[PDB]
Amino acid sequence: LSASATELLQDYMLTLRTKLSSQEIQQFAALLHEYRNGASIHEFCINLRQLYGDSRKFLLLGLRPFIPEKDSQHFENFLETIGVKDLE
Amino acid sequence: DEQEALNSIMNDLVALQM
Repeated sequence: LSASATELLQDYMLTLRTKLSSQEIQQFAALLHEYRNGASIHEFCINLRQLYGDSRKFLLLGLRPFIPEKDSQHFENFLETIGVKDLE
Repeated sequence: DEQEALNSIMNDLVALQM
């Protein structure tokens, strides 16, 4: 884990602490843990979208480097599809 | 439990790379 990845991780955790409610933190922890234990990237994206909707764009963009290589393309397609990079 | 959830999140984020 590089120094830059370390920085990104710290930044992400801080942003989570600043932005999310206890409930949101619990839900994200749950769905992320499910994905970590072997659940599909598809279900991960569904759960993320159900959690954030069109909001929390920063937190979705920040996940991209963390997505495993084999699931990265699906995640990018997801972000592009739901319009995370589209402000208006 | 919120702190534990945060620790879980960080741990899982690291684990996805390992």
